[PDB]
Amino acid sequence: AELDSLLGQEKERFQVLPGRDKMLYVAAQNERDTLWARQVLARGDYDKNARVINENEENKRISIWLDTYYPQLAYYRIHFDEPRKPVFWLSRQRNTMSKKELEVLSQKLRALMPYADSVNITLMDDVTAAGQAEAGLKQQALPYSRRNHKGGVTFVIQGALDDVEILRARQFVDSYYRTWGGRYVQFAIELKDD
Amino acid sequence: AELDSLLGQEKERFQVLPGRDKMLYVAAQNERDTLWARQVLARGDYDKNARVINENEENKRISIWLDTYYPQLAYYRIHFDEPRKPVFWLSRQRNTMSKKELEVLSQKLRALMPYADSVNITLMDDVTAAGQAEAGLKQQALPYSRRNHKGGVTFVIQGALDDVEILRARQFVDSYYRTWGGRYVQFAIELKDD
Amino acid sequence: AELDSLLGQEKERFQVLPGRDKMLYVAAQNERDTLWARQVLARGDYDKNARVINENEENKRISIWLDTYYPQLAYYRIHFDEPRKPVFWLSRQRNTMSKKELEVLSQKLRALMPYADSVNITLMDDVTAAGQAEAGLKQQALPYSRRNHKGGVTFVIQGALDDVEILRARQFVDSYYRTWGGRYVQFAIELKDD
Amino acid sequence: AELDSLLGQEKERFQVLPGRDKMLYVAAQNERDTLWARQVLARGDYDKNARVINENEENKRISIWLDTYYPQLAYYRIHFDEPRKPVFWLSRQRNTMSKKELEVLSQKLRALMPYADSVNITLMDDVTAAGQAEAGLKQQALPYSRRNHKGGVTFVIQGALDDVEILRARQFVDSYYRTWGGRYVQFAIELKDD
Amino acid sequence: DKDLLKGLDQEQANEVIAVLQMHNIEANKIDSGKLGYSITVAEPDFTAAVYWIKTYQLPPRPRVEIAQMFPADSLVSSPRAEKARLYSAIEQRLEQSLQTMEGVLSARVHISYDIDAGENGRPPKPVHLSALAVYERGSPLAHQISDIKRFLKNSFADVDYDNISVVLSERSDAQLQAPGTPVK
Amino acid sequence: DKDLLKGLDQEQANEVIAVLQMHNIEANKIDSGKLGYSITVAEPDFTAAVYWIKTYQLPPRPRVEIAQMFPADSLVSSPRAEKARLYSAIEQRLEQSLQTMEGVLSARVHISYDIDAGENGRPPKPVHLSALAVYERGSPLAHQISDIKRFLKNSFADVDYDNISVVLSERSDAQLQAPGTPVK
Amino acid sequence: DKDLLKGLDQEQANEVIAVLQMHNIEANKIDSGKLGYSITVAEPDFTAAVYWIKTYQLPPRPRVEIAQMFPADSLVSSPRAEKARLYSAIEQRLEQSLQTMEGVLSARVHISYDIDAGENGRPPKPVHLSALAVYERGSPLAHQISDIKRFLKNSFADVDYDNISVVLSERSDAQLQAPGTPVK
Amino acid sequence: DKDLLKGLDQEQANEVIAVLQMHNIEANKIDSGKLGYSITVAEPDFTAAVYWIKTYQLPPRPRVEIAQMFPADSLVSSPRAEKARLYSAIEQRLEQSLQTMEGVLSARVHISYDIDAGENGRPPKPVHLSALAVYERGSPLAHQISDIKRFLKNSFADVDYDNISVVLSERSDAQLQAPGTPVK
Repeated sequence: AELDSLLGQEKERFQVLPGRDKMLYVAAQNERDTLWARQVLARGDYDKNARVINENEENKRISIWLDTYYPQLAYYRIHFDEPRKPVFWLSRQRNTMSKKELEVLSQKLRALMPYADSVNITLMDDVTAAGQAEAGLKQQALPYSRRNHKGGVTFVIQGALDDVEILRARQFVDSYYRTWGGRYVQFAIELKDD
Repeated sequence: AELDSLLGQEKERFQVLPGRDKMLYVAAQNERDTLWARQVLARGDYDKNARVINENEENKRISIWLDTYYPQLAYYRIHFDEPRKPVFWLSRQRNTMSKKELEVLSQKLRALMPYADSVNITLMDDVTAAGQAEAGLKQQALPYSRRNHKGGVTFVIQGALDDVEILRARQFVDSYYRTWGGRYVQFAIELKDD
Repeated sequence: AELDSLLGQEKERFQVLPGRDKMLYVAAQNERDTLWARQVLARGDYDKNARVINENEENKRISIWLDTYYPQLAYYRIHFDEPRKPVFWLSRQRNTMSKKELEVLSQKLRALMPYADSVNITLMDDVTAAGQAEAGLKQQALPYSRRNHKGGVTFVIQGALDDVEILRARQFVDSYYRTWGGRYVQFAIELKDD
Repeated sequence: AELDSLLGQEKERFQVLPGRDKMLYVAAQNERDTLWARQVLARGDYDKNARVINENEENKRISIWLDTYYPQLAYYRIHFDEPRKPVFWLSRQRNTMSKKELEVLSQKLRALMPYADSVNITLMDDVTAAGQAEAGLKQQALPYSRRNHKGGVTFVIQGALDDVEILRARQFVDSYYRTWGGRYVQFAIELKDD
Repeated sequence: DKDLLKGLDQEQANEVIAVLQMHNIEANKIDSGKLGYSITVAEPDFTAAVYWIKTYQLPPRPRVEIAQMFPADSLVSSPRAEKARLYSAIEQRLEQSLQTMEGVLSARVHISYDIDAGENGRPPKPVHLSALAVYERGSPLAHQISDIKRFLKNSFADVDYDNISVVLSERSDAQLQAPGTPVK
Repeated sequence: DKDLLKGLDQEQANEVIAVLQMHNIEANKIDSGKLGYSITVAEPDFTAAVYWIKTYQLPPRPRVEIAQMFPADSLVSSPRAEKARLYSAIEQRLEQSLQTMEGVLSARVHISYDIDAGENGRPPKPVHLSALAVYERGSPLAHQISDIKRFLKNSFADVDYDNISVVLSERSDAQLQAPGTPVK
Repeated sequence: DKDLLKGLDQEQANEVIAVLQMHNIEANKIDSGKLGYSITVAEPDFTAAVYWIKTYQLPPRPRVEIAQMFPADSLVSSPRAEKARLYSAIEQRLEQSLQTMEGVLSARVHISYDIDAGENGRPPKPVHLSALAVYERGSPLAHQISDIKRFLKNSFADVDYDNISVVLSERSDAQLQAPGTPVK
Repeated sequence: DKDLLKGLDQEQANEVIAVLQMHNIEANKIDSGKLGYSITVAEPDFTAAVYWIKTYQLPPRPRVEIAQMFPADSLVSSPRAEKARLYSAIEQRLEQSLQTMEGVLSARVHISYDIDAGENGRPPKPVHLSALAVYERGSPLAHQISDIKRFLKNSFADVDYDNISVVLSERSDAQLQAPGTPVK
């Protein structure tokens, strides 16, 4: 019962990974495919440890552990893209960890990810994160008020909104979140009467 | 009747632990799984001492004993994460216990946890706990009033609230609680007319 | 008919104790379990003296005897926790008993508890009892007025109350009572119109 | 079951491509044909890796990867036209990459496109992009207000609009988008009361 | 082998049994067809069983709703009756809604009534609401209460945060174990 | 092999079963034709099964809608009744609409009523709306709430952003695994 | 081989099946003639199937339209009823029109009602409109929304661009693949 | 060999088939006489077929026209009903006219209604018109729109060029090729 044949006809929707922990992993790109694969494991059978991977769920799982063991660590989001070598965005300006400490950190992350062979920790500039957030926001001709504070920035959008600008606002926000994540830049859409 | 086969199809939802007291423990990550396992023990059978573990229930059990034998001890929350070696957050600034006294304390905690091999007591800085509480709170653009007092801090949120900011407020509070616990930082959401 | 098999499937809900008076005791942690065990003794059978133990009922039984033979004794609450060696909280500041007198006192308490092997009498500081009562009370952002008087302190809570603060108030009070007892600190919640 | 015979009667609607990854690709020029081909793959059969190509979907797939590995890269749109050698429009004025760096970039793009033999990266002048946007817009006799900002330009169209000018406006915008893409020039049609 | 209750309907039978089991008493449910259900117990428990039937007012009465006393079968109607009927339905509908919220196991809703404001030439009074709720054990009740209150606030023409009261708690330790038989 | 429930309709039967499975209890659905459905459970689980029937108020009651108490079969009608009937339909229609939005699994809608404004010589009051919603797990609820609110705002004669309340969440971890049989 | 649903009409049967397939569950549609349709599933999936029936409120209810509560069969009529009937028809007719626009797969339309303006000696209120729409995936929604809004603006006596709300999106990834059978 | 739809009328049957073919699905139309038409599909396509039936709200509903709710069979009539009946006919007649213009394949027309101007002692409101149109592909839509607008302007008592809205487009690439059978 080869797992590849157990999964749907369009086998290219899933990336099967062979974890060093003897668990065969199923990387899915969407929660509909996540559920699909989970139903396969519960419905059919495969005599071997197995577990479905979901980019957001894994990002969260890691962030939980990470907060406990490395509290106050300033970071953005893990980009899984190529399962084998996920990229860890780390705040360049807020973290003062030494190279050796960063080595250790990546090793702990490798422990958290049975499939990943290595972790590419890289430092990102907080300014460029904020710059992109605001630039795109004003490109869309949206009204807003920026809130700089220690440790982050919030973009407040208030007042009555036109259905067109509402659509535009959400599209922008979702994309920003998908890329950078919501740990530094926080958006605040508030539909109110004037 | 191996317990692993007695528990659900997705065996990875539970972590079976072998306590030194001859009791086989079932660590569950959610009250739905807690109940699942309890029903297994009552429905089926297994000729051996057994007991289902729940992170919050154990945190509470310990805190009860701990208050009786170590009254006035200033602490936060036990992070079970890796069953074998749970982490005990202790107030760095409020406690003045000696290293030897802390050794004894960890030994008593080991007695309270039949499965745990050792206890990692570590000291946390009260300031950073409070700092994170307020920082995230204001990042969410929430209105509040801080109440510093000897032994703790309370964040009061009053007035009429927009459904959007209500949602945001709760999400933040739940996460803070999950991490640090509610022994130092207390939140007070009060939905009132203006 | 071994008592352990006579009691419920989850035998870990009860602690069977072998009293020196030839009575087999059943320690229960909750009145539902207290009743459970009592029904077992009345429904089934066991050819031997037996008696169900309840932490609060025993605390009360002792306090009755204690008031008659040691009137004016200033004390808080007996912590049964580990049946064998219950802890007796005694007012450090109000009692002036000699070490020898305290020895005798513990011996009388041992007589009152057929199962207990010894009694750990310890002296508590009245100030810390009061301090905790007020500290937690104000941490919860509750309105109150303290009433210090010779022999005790009362915390008066009047006025109209928000359903949220009502819940918080009770939770706090119940916990304080459970730990210290209501012999020194008295709470007085009075829901009234303004 | 030659794929050419599996696809519709008018075989000239599709361009079958032989990827170096052993996947036979089906290039479609329209989402109706995209779906057609996908239904063929799911309905019928072909013993070989296969995947339907869609110009917009591929443009998006690439842009995702590209943003992660080359963040802040200023570019416009990939013109697939002749599958074998797609053209990559790159901002001439905003990018300062060296020739060698551009070589590497094209190589990464080749990796992203299994069928493409090479990638023709070329630099476009931001001024001419903006010039065409405005020129056509005013040629159509449409009212607007230009918004130059760092990194882009937005064309705001407000007020009540005549059904005729509404039609004209959309036709223009769709064509501009199709050619240059919406990464530099953003249009903002807002039908409002005066 | 003693007869405890007879002629019970399905709901009543299951409710009584639940209580007896909770207090460590085994009970038999006997289906007598058109004659309803009967509950019997072991003679050793019978005394205790009787005690608990008394204690908990068993078997349960049918649930009382206001509309049950102002039926549409009447040949005539009155403003008083019609307004009452409407409010009855509204309370029921609000209960149906609260029980779908995350973590809610059970909930009850009350709304104040107005039987003679307009009748006396007077303007209507402010609406008062109250509700009870039971949550899944371990749930953060102290915060959840604000959703209920906000929801109800805009669920009716004219209420406010001082005239809406919510009292709530959470379920007890589930009785997942059988009582067991008598020793003999 | 114990009888738990009898005479259930199709909806009720499936709902009760869902709950039992969620709590690790296998259940049989028996089709007795005109007599309805019956639910039976293994004796080892029976005690727990009863407990949960109590806990979740099972079997479920039929859904309450306002129009059910002001039927068109009446020989006569009144302004009061007719206006109520209309509002009932409107709430239903709004629920039908919200459940078609992307990511919405379930939604409920309430609208305030007006039973005697004009009756008392008074002008009508502002309309209040409230709604509940369940989303597909992982969905960005904090932003989606604004679509609901905007949609409802222009879906009725006179409402505003302060008199529309939306409370929402997302589904739980799907129960995709069978409970399993008892050990024996 | 488990029975899930029985007595379904044609629409309901096909809708439920669509959902089950979407979640990787095979389902059989059985034609029992006058008794309707029945849906059965493989025992391995049955648990999950039940879960989803609950989750999606299945089987679907019939669509609610305002005119259904003010039928022409009545011996008498009232201005209130007649005006309501008209508006109901108008909403339906507008939905029929929007669904013929290029790229639109589905659309729903709501119009505000007026039940007692003239009744109270008052002038009529401005008309509010709202609509939902689903487009073919890949379509330029941000511009298409202006056609809908313009069309509706002159489709009724007195509306404006601030009292017309449009919320829309596009279809998901089409389920073009069969779920597959269980392994055994 | 799966049953998809049954009991279809002629129009519905042909419409559903058109959609399935457009999405590369072969379909059989079976004439069962008095029982209507049935649509069946190949098992390989069945999953996709179901998906599309859902997506496009199939089978189609009957077209809604205002006069259908104010029939001449009524024993009595009212000014309100009669005026509505007239307008309904007028919209239909205008649609019949636009569809005869050169290059027009399909067109729909709406006219605003007046239900209570005179009723309230008020003068009538200006008439609003809106229309949809589909043209032969390649046609110069940007100019053709002016004929429609001019025609409609003098087709009614009191309209103007600001209260007439026309939204239009052209047909898609004709599906002139058969879907084809499954490979087996």
